[PDB]
This record gives sequence, structure tokens and C-alpha cells, in this order.
Amino acid sequence: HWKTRAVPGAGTFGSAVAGQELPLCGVRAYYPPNAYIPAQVRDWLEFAHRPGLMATVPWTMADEPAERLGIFPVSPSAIAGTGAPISYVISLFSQWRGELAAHLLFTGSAQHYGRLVVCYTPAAPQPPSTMQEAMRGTYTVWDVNAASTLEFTIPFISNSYWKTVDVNNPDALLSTTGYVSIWVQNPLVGPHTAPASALVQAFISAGESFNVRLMQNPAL
Amino acid sequence: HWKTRAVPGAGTFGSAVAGQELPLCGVRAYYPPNAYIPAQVRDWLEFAHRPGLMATVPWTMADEPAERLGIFPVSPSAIAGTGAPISYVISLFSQWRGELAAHLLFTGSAQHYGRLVVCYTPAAPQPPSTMQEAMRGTYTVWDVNAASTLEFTIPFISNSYWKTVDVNNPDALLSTTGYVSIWVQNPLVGPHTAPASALVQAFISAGESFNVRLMQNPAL
Amino acid sequence: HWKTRAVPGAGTFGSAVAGQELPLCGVRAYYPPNAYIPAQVRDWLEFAHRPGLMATVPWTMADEPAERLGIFPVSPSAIAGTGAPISYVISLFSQWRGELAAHLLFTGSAQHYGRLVVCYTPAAPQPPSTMQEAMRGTYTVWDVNAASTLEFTIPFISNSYWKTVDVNNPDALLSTTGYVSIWVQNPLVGPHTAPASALVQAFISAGESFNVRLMQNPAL
Amino acid sequence: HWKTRAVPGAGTFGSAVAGQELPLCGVRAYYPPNAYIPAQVRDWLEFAHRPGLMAT
Amino acid sequence: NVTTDVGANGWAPTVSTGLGDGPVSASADSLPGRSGGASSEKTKVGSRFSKWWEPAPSSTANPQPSLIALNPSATQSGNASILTGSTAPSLLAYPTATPVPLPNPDEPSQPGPSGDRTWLLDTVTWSQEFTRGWNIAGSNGMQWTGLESLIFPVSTDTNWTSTSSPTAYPLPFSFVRAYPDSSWAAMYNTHSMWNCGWRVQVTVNGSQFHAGALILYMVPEATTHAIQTARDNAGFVFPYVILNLYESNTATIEVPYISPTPNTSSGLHAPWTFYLQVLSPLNPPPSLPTSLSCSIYVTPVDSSFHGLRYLAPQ
Amino acid sequence: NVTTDVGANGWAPTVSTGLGDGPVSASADSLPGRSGGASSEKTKVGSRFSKWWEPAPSSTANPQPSLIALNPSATQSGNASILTGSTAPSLLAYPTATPVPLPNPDEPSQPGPSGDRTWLLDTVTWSQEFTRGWNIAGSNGMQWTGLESLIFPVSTDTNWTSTSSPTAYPLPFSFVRAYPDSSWAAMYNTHSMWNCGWRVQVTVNGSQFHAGALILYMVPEATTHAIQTARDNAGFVFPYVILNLYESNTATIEVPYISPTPNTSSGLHAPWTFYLQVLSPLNPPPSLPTSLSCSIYVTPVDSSFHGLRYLAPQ
Amino acid sequence: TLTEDLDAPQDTGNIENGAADNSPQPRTTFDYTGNPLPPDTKLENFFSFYRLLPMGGSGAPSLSFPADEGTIIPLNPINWLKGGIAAMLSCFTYIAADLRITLRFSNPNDNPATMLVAFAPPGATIPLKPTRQMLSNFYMAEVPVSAATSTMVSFSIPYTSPLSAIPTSYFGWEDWSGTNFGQLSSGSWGNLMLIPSLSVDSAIPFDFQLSCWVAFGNFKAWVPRPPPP
Amino acid sequence: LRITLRFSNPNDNPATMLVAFAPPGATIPLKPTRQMLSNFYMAEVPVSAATSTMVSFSIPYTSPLSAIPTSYFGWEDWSGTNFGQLSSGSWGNLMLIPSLS
Repeated sequence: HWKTRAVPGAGTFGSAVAGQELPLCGVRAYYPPNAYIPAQVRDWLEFAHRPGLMATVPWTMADEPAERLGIFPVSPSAIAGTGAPISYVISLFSQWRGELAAHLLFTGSAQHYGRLVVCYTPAAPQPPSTMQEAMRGTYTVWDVNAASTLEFTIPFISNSYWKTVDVNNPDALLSTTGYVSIWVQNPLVGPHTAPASALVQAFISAGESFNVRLMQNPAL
Repeated sequence: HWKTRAVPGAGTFGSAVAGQELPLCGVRAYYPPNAYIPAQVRDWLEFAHRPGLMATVPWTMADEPAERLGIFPVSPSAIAGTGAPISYVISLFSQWRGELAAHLLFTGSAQHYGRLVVCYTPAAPQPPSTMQEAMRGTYTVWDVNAASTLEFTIPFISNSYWKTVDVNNPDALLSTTGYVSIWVQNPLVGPHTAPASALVQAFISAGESFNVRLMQNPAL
Repeated sequence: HWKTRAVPGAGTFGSAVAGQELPLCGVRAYYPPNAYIPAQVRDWLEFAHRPGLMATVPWTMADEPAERLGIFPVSPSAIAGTGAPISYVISLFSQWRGELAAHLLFTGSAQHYGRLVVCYTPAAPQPPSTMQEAMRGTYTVWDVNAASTLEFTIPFISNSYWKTVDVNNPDALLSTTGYVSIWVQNPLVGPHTAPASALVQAFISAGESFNVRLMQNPAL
Repeated sequence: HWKTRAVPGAGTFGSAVAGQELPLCGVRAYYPPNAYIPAQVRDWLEFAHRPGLMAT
Repeated sequence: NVTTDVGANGWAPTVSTGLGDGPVSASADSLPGRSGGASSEKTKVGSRFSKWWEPAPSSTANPQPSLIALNPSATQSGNASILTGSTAPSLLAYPTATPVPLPNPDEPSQPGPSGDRTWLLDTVTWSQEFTRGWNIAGSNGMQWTGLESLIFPVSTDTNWTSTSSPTAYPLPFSFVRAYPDSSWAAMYNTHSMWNCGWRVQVTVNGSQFHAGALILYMVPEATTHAIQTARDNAGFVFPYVILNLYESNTATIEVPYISPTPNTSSGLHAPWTFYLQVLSPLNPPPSLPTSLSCSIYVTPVDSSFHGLRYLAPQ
Repeated sequence: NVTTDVGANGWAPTVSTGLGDGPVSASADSLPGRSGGASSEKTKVGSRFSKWWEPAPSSTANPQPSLIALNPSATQSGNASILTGSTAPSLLAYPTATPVPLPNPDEPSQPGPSGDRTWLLDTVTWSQEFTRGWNIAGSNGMQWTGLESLIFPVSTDTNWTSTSSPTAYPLPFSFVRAYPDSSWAAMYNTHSMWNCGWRVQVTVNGSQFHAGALILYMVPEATTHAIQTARDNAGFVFPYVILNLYESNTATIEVPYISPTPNTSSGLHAPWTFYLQVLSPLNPPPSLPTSLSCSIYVTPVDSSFHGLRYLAPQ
Repeated sequence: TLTEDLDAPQDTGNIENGAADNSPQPRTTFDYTGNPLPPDTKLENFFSFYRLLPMGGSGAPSLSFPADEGTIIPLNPINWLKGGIAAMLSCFTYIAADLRITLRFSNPNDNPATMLVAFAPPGATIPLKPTRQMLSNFYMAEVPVSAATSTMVSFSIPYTSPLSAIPTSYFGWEDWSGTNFGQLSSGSWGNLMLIPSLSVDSAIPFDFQLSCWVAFGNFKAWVPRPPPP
Repeated sequence: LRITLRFSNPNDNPATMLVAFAPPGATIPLKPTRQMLSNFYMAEVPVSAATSTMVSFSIPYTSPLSAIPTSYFGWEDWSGTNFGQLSSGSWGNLMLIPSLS
């Protein structure tokens, strides 16, 4: 017989421990052919790479220059609760890194013209108050009358390699990377009898270098 | 000594678990020669391949065309309770597949003539009401005066690879394949002073592609 | 199944025993790059090799020859409570060996002259009472006006290979190696209007052959 | 996991049984040189071979 | 890279033994038969045991122009064709899969060009009063939010006639009801199982002065929670194409066959459901109509029918 | 040589199995990017997974003379130079480390010679009344024993003005406040993260008749316990150089960049703090001043700033 | 890379086509690089860990059943969604894996007991009155339950469903008569029948409390679905 | 990190402890429940009556920082509310929930 001694923690169940199950089916099972079924997903990032609306920002002809249309912190208080597929993947894990792909779809008229400056400012104690202050960070002045969607990359200009997904502490140094805001650069213009307003659909998805690790119970 | 830790489920007995028995006989036993005994069976399908009566369907000269003589659904409500050797094998397991071999033995007179159309219709919400409606599925018009038995193959025209053996839900999409019915195509005829009736013995057995898996307590 | 028998001490926890932990994290973790961080320490002796003040011994012009300025036993009652980095390392372990490096820094004036004899006497029932009695052991007459610090090596002239770090019994044969004392060899002299006193900063660190083993709860 | 079954006599201590001790010292110890000490005895018969008065 | 056992993707001898046991796994069933299951890709018996009695779409390098510029494309199926003169989305949502051996031996009945064609499913109105997430459907559509008590069979009039406006287009339920005399529906009511993919296109013509966007959703197995999430921000996980009036006058979307079984049961299962919802409410120019007409088209892709028997409608 | 498992410095297949489990370990993350982190040494994107929709200082052999003899040395940085004519300590406390790949893609902004230079941080008095372990600081210094309640942001006047004398020089907090118009501080208030080493030198001129010693400490992450231990006998574990009046009139000490992150957050973190404390109280000759003036210098080594955005001071 | 550019690449695409351009847009003085893939996101790895299974009905964390008859717990995804792991599974239309399940039987009385857990295959006839003799015909396991505390035991069941892939959502009827909508009983890993056993006779009838944990081996998912709000 | 926990049970009835590993940077629930803690990497430990029960766990370096600081001169957040702390600079948090039959 083998001489054995039990270490502390006997009979304890572990979710990450292997080799605990005992066979509850004696015969060797054979599953039916399932190669005919398309859209096979194998990674959670595939969901994050899919598009997802985060904000419906309105824009009228009455809006003057330097007028703020939207602003959100790149912290677990916002990026984990946008409603987008990526926010659910971020909420499942404790840490995230990499670039974030923002897509601003101009759903206005073909006769409409104007410019909306999208600014990304890294981490700071206070967010940008004016347009020119926001334009001191990484920005892109977007002319709405060209291709339909604006491809705005939110760079991972971070202090650390990973950012924490803690909704209780979003403004931490190891949590937020900064703020992303939309401002009216050039007023919305167009011919008479054209719509006085134009909606911009803001989408957010994962970049090619986006990653998430350390699973947890959904942040929200 | 070996440092060991017990996983959850210590001392639990399993019917599919191996290596639980301790030797209750010390000497090496030698069994007597048994090669002289014939009819050695090794598989449960061998019983299913053996013949088995399912219905004794009567047929008289008074029976007019389009007259129904018998009908049964190919579901666990019928195929598992015919009394045939195959029905017992089907009841022992939870799933089944493959073709079913039906053998209609004409035990009438050599002077009798006529035709009985055997129809197999796949799964539908409502069974066939008339002969011509049943003849819209896979059928075979059988002339009784030739060889004694009719070899009618019931094809596995199924939605899924396996069919469930659940007597509580026989009309399910993953349970029944359809209905098999017998109708009078051409009336039974014969000379005067010949029997006015002729019995047809319906046998049912497993086909060459018939299979069963996932054991359970006999369905009935 | 394996036939096993438990040896005495089942379920007992051990701090030196390996293979007791069960995985509380399923995924393979990857730590961020940390090669940019300098001053990587890997041994406790590295702390002992760093300088550490043990005594601030004063020395005036009024001090006559054969005047004692300081004395300490090389036992766990003193060497483990000097306040130096080496004393903390010594207190963590039960045994120590090797040479000890003493550094007497002369923080006086460049115009000051004089001599302080540093004597190391091995183990004895009674410590040296006079200067000439202390000078019968390993000593070095140090002229203060040369380089700033005196490099005095305290040799491991021991009875055994290891010395015990027991504050309850410091005067034991297997604990102390002797006494180290400072005496005024030649009186402190210097021109008029120069400082009448000069402080000598006594540092103590581990030698190249210094070692410690058998961990314990800090001696003090 | 390994399927095991305990034989009779579980938890019993034996003076002739090996492999019961668990490490109560983590570091690898090095004993001081003792080759200078003479009269090293390794067998009980060495004592029996030494003289011994039984009767005067 | 995990402490847990994810399985060796099969059955190994060292897994189940009398000395130790690991998690049991199922192996792939090697079966012979006719190739089917996957749409657009599908193209002596003896027992093996002895008897006892016997002896890029989106790229900045290729920006697509607005509605003003000429950028024509077309979609063809059968004898049907739909043209456009401006930028238009036309994507197969998922790539086609590999065929699998069928359990049934019967040869399939194919409708061909008469069945696999682009049909005018419905004509519906898109007004500016409709807000974000408003599912639009017309006379041939069905009110399906997942909460409606469907009386079986689905052909019952109460399922299609409701007190409020319809919202969905269940396939093939809506297609068979729109054209009950079609060759596809003829085989559908005669066969117990079917198999085909689906392509849905919508044409909405607005001037260069019109604004607004519609999303063409193809929802798999539409249920209460699924339909409501398709209306929300995460809905874009499902197959989708946006019909933005800024650049487009039409949008096309195609999806291959899906089902738990290789062949779907007729009249009892809707694998795909179309949803034409509003992303950006219609923003028409002043002194012009407050609503634009929409034309919804449907296209079954590579159809096959098995199990011929009597006529049983949905 | 231990009974315990110290870890195999990585992840091995035999560690986690269904038959036995050992202590799990983390492996090194192999990342691409710009080389940074370590000061004085720093110099098409596609996802790797398919989508479902896509197809000797101290030696007896070399004794250094007292203040009397000629033994000159110098320290230079930018356009600044500091000379001495006697024995002077000048040591990099720790050797520089190897660069690491940065998580951020933006190119750094460097102040160059205008920023990396030797600045006159503060001028302070060293009297004989100061005893062992007395931290000396002047107008540009801060009272930091670890017990002071710092009101955020650190730029608040109450943090620098106290009822008692200041004690520390928090870097870069004290440097940025001393020279707010410098090119280093200009980028510091404009960038969210920075990276550089620090060199501190102090000049104290005393005659051959003066006696006393001062210790130049560079304390990492200064907190209550750390600052008090630096005053004690064990303090020499921290980077240090002694300015002994017997031989020296100046002492230099340099330390490379340290931080939990590769780049330190601006206005919210002080990696290094300078402490000029007394080892041997000033012992001046009779009929001469009872205090000597000291000049503290500061030098940022190899600076780089990432994340440009609006102006946010400390 | 260049510090400035008069003829830079424009950054406007089209998201209406059905796919998002997730590539990092080129910028001056910027160097975008990729990152190594963590094993945390892989569905084969993610679903291999155990998570508390919601008990049928309201998605409760525990289910109370009498010691007289016992209880029958279905291993059906559709039945799990009526309440977490169910929310994670609802992000996929069809799934196919080898189920790993751990049961916890909380015993309230002062006497030990024994639980009989039998595996009823997906498609098998479930008995109206669960008895020891009939459940022994299925693949069963006898688990000893301790007194005044809970006992845990783990089981492994391979993919035994007759379907090619188990659906978490179903738009249709189970039977041809159309009585049950949105359900597929066979589309599961089967049913687990429980029967408590006591050697002693208690005067008061007590109820056992059940808690379940589920993990998956060789997890495969098809046709993605939007995450829950 | 390698950690061994000891749960001393005072009453005469056995219990069960649910120890879940919350990663450094993860959102810690206000009300710890059995369902939410099961989503994290957990372990169910049987606790004996009228005595203590020991169990050992192993957690790898999961901190987002390159190296965890024992001392920190600065603030955790940009608002400057917490001084000298870094919550993410750790091996995480262990959430405990006792269970009684």
C-alpha cells in the first residue's frame, strides 16, 4: 500500500481545479455532425470587435463654434456601461489594454456640410472645459461630407500596461486613460429647405491590440 | 509519504466508475470449456434484427377500396410497445436511428388475390385521412399473391440524426418520423367457396443501419 | 483503485511543506515588463553589506592617554541591536559566522591630529580594563589625519564554526567572540581657535565571509 | 483524480515505518567539519569487543 | 494555458481507468450519407456485427461616396434584379459552412429558379414619427416582440392581425403567407423538412436633402429577450447592414442556413427573422412628405426539400 | 536547496493536471512597442484571431586626501558645471537598468539641454544647533515627515508653508515649484506622464578648521516610516553620500528612474525625495560664524514626456 | 515615422456595410503595435471554469426539495435562461460541449443521509415516481451526505444530445401538435434525478437544499447574440 | 502569492466557506452573494464543527503594475482623495461567505 498524508484543504471544491469529476456516463458518446452550422465564435474579443452604439449625439445649424456636443471619460464608469458589445466584455474582466476604435456615423443629409472636432486628451485631474483646451490632446477635425463614417482611433496613452475595471474607483491612475469629447469646429450648414439638424451615431468597438484578463462578476 | 488532497465526492459510489472492487476470491479461477454451446449473442441489436409481430390486421372481401386497415405513428408511443424484440431494445435506450424493416406476411389462401398499399408518410401535424393522401408519401402497392411476405423498408427520413425515446412526448420534432398505414388498394377476391377473409401478419425488425444509444430504465 | 494508508499527521499545515496550494486562478497570468526598475536585490546579506552607524563616540582635546571612549561585546546583546542594517539580518537568524567590517569615520577638522587605538580581544571571562590590556589582542593604532575612514576588520577568531544569536545567553562560549573597544592612544591636538572636540562615527557592516542561517522570530 | 481506497490501520504510527515525517526546516542545512574527532564508533559489537570485568 | 481540463477534444485511453478518472468527452460521429445541411455548398447495406443464427468592406483607403456620386451595383437571383446608382451595402453576414452527411436517404426536391428568386415581400411606410429602435412592418409582416401568444398553427389570422402595428418578418412564415402559390411554398407544404439560406434587401429612395438611417437585422431564433436586445445598442452583434439616406437608397444582407438539425421542420420553426428598425429617425426636408415608402424583398438561397408526403400547410 | 517550491519561474505543463496540482506561477509578458522606462538607456496592426463574419569608491590602496590637498573633480549637465578643489563623493547610487516596451504608441517630447541641466534648487543655512538626524530645507523645500496632511493638489500653499521649518525636497514637486517657467515644467504641466532620473548635489564650503558631516539621502516613495528610518542608523540602505568637512566641500549623488509604472503620472506621484540631514553636528572654530550656508542643486537625467493634452499644473 | 505631413491619409470609412474598421489609423509621431493574445478570452478556456447554475423557475441560487420524493433537475440551456452563466450562454444561439456539473446537498437534520443521483439521457422517458430500482438502470452514483452540513460531488457528462448543437433560444414548437412553444427537451445534456435515502426514521419531514455549479469541456459556440442589458 | 486561510468555527454545527478570488482592479460587490462570487475563480471549503479548518491557495502575479509598491508617495486617483494607496497594486481581494445547512 502507498503511504500517504493529506494536506490542508481536503474535500474542498475549486472552480479552477481539474480532475474532480467522476463519470456519470459509461459509454463513449458520439456527437452529430455540426459542420453545416456557420458563424462559429471561439473568442470573447470577437464580440468586442463587432460594432456598438454608445451615444446618439445631435447637431443643429444653430450650434455655434466651440460648442460641446458630447464628452465621456475612458474609465470603467463609462466604457463598461455604454451598452455596446465591447462594454459587456470589459465588465466581465478586471483589466484591459490596447487601442479603442470609435466610429462616428454621420446620418445627416448629403447636402449638409460642417466640421466636428473629436478630441482625445490623456489622464488629468480636471477634464477639458473649452474646445481649444481639448484640442491640445490627440484630435481629428472631421469633415462630415466625405465617406459616411469617421474612423477615430483612441490611443492607449497609458501610465501602466493594464487598466483596472473597477466602477467604484474610475478616476484612479491605474484605471482611466483620459477623456474623449466632441466639439463643433465649423457650424452645420446647408441649403434652405434642408434639415435644420443632423444626428451623428457614435459607435465603439475593440481595436486590433485590445485585450482583457482576470475574470470577475459583471462590473454592473 | 505522498502528499495528497481529496477532491469533492469522497466515498461516493458510481455505476460507470471503474476500480472500486476489492478481491473477494484469492485464487486464480479457471472456467470450464463452454465452446460446445451454440447461439452466442454479443450485441443487443441481434435481438432487434430477429422478427417480431406488431399487428394482426384482418382483411375481408367486403372491404372496399380506400379502406384503412391499420395505422401507427413511428414514435416511442408505438414502436416501443409493439411487443416485438426490437421494441424492448428501443425502450432500454434513449435515442435511436436508422431504417426499420417491416415484414407483412400474407397468411391467406393461394387462391386469394388483391392489393394492399403500405404507405409511409414523414412527420406532420395531422396524420393522413384518406388513401390518396397517404399515397403522397413513400409507399409500395403490394400484390398478395406472389412470395408470402412483403419486405417494406421504413426509411429514416428524419429532421435530426437521432430520435428520442420519450413516451411522455412522442409527437415531438426530435421524436417521431411520421406514420405508417395500410389501405385496401384492390379488394380481396377469390373463387366461390374460398375464405371470405384473409389475415395479414405484420412483423417489425431492425434494419442494417439501425442503432440505439444512451441507456435508461425501460420506457414502459 | 490504489490501496493507500494514511501516516500520522493528516491535515496538518506546514510552512516548509510544499504542494499544499490549490489553484485559485485558472488562466495563465503574464506579468508586465519590470526590467526598467533598478536596484534589484536577491539576498539578505546585501543589506548587511550596506553601511550602518552603531555608535557616535566623542573625542575631546582634554581626553588623556589610556582613556576609554567606547566598548561593546561581539555578542547577540550588542551586534543584534546596534540599529545597523546588519543587526536586523543577524536578529532574523539563529546562527552567524565570518568577519565583521568596522568603519570609523573621522568627522573632525582637517587641522586635528591624534591617535585612537581600536582593540579587538577574543572571548574572555572579564573584559579588558585598561588600554595596554586591550592592546594585547588584535589592534590597530589609527592616525586620524590621513584618509577619512578607518577600515578595521574584526576577525572571526572563534571556538566553533557558528555563533548563536540568543539574546538570553550572550556570554556563552558558542555565542560571543570577544570585545571591541576604542582607547585614546595619542591625545587630540590642533591649533588654537580650532574645535576642542571631534566626533568619530562608528559604522558596522558585513565582511566578505559573513553568513547567517536558521531563521527565527526577530531576536529583539 | 486518482481513485484510492484506504486499507486498515489508517493514521497509525509505526517505529519501523518510513516516510511519516514532514519537513520542519525549509533550508538545506550544512553540518560543521567533524573529521578532527577521533574514536568514531559505528556498531554495537565494538562495545562488546571491549574488555569487561565479570568476577573478582 | 489553463489549470482546468478543457478536454482533449476526444476520447483517450488514459482518461477513464480503474486507478484514476478524468472528465469524459464525446468524439465526432463518422457517418456516411448525402451531403447537405450547409446552403450554397451542398451537392449494398450490411450490418457490422455477426448474428447468433447466421454461420475590405470598411476601409479608409477606399472611401465610398455619398448619394450624389455615381456608384452603381446590382443584386440578381433567378429572373429578378434590383439596381442602384449610389453607394449600397451588400454583404453575406456569415461565410457559408461545409456540408454534412444527412441521416435520411431520400433525394431532395428543388424548386430551382422558380423558387430561389428575389420576391417582393412587402411594401411599408417609414414616417418621421418613428423613434430609435422602432421595428417597421406592413401587411405581410407580423407583430412579434416575443410576448405575443402565438396560437398554433401560425397560419391562424389572429397571429398576423393585431391591435398594434406589426414588427417582424418571420422566415419562412411571412414568405409562405405572402406567396402561398409559389413553387417554394408548394414543396414547403408537401415536405416535412427544408433547407435554404435567406437574403433580404430593402429599397428606400430619398433625395439628397433627406436624412435618416434604417438597420436591416436578421435575428436567429427570435425570442422575447433577443428581439429587445436587437433594438438596443448591442444589437449589432446580429447580422446587420445600415441603409443611410446620406449615401444609400438600398441595402442588402444575406445569411446562410442555421438550425439545431440539418433540415428544418416545415411550419414549426423559424430560423431567421427580419427586422427593419430605425437607428436615426427620418429627418425629411421642410415642405416635403413626412414619410418615405420602403420596399422589402426576400430571397431563399439554394433550397432543398426532403420527406415527401401529403399536403400539410403551416 | 529548499523543501518548499520557490516556483519554476514560469508556467509548466506538469504543474496543473487533473491528477495533481502545484503552485501556479506567472510568465513574462512578451510585448512589442517603443523602448522606454529605464532612464539613460531608453532610445500594420492585425489581430491574431479569426472573426466569425470574416472568411572601487572605497579602497585602502587608493586613500583620498583631506580638504587641504588638491584633488579636483567636476559635474556637468546641459550648460551647467560645478567645480571642487578637494576630495568629493560623486556616485550613481544604482546602476541604470534595461529599457522596456511601452504600452503607449505616442512619440515622446524631450526638453533636451534646456530641461536636463543642473538647477539651483535652494540655498539653506546649516547651524551648529542642529543635532543628529536633523533634516535641513529652505524656502523651496517642504515639511514632510509623513504626518503632514497634504491638501490636494500639492501646489496648495498650506503644504509648503508650515509653523515649523521645512525638511524635504519632493521630486519633481519641489523642482517644478522652484522653476515653474522651465521647459521641463512646461512639458510636465502639459503631459500626463513623465520619465527621468535625478541627480542632487550640495556645496558646503568650510575652512580647514571647520568640522561636521551632512548626508545626502535620496528616499524612494517617502512615507512616515521610511522618513523616520532614514534619520536613524539603518538609513544608509537608501542611496547616500556624506559631505564631510574634513575632506569635502561638496557631494554628488545620482539615481535612475523608479516607479510601479513605466511612466510616472504628473502632479500625483513623487518617486524620489531628497533629504539633507546632519550626521555630525556642525563644529565650527571659535570666533567664527556658528552657521555655514549650503547650496542645493537638482538635475533631471534623460527626460521624456508622453500623452500631450491641455495644461494641468500640479 | 514623419513628424508632419501635408498629404496625410484620410480617416473616413463606411460602417453601413456590416463590419467595423478596427485597424488603428496612421498618425504622425505615433507607432501603433499589436499585443499578444491572452488565454482569458478563449471560449474553450473561459467556460472550463465552474459557475453557479440558476435553479429553474426564477433563476434562484438554491432549490428546496422534500426528502420524501426528491427532485429532477434538467440540464437544459433554455430552462436555465428563465432567470450569471445563463446570461453568458445567451450570447450564443447554438452551443455544443461536454458538461461538467458539481452538486451540493445541504442536510438540515442531525442524522447522515445518502443521495442517489442518476443520469437520464436527453430524450429518455422520465419516470413519474422516481424509485431506487428504476434509477439504477440509468448511469447513477450513490453519494454519502453528512449530518448538519452540505456535501459536494462532481460529475462529468459528454455531449449526448440528438441535435447537432443545443439552442439557447428557439423560435417554434417542440411537438407537431403545437402545445409547447420555444422549448426543446432533447436539446440538453439530459435530466438529473435525485432521491434522498435515510437509515434512521425522523418524526418531522425535512427538505434538502440544492446548489449547482456548471463547467464545459470542448466548448463550441455558433451564431453570436447581443449581450444582456 | 501563496495563501493559507484558517476558519475557526465556534458553534456545534459544521459549515462551508465560499472563498472567491477578486482580481486586482476588479469591481468588488457591495453585498457579497453566492451567485456573483461564483463568477470569480472560487473554492468551496468544508468547515468542521467546534474547531478550525485550514486550506491553501495559490495566486500568480496578476497586478497591472510592473511591481507592487509597499510604500507610495502620491494619490491613487486624479481627484486626490486617497493618499498613499494603490488598490490595484496587490494580488487582489479575497471575498468570504459562510454557509450553514
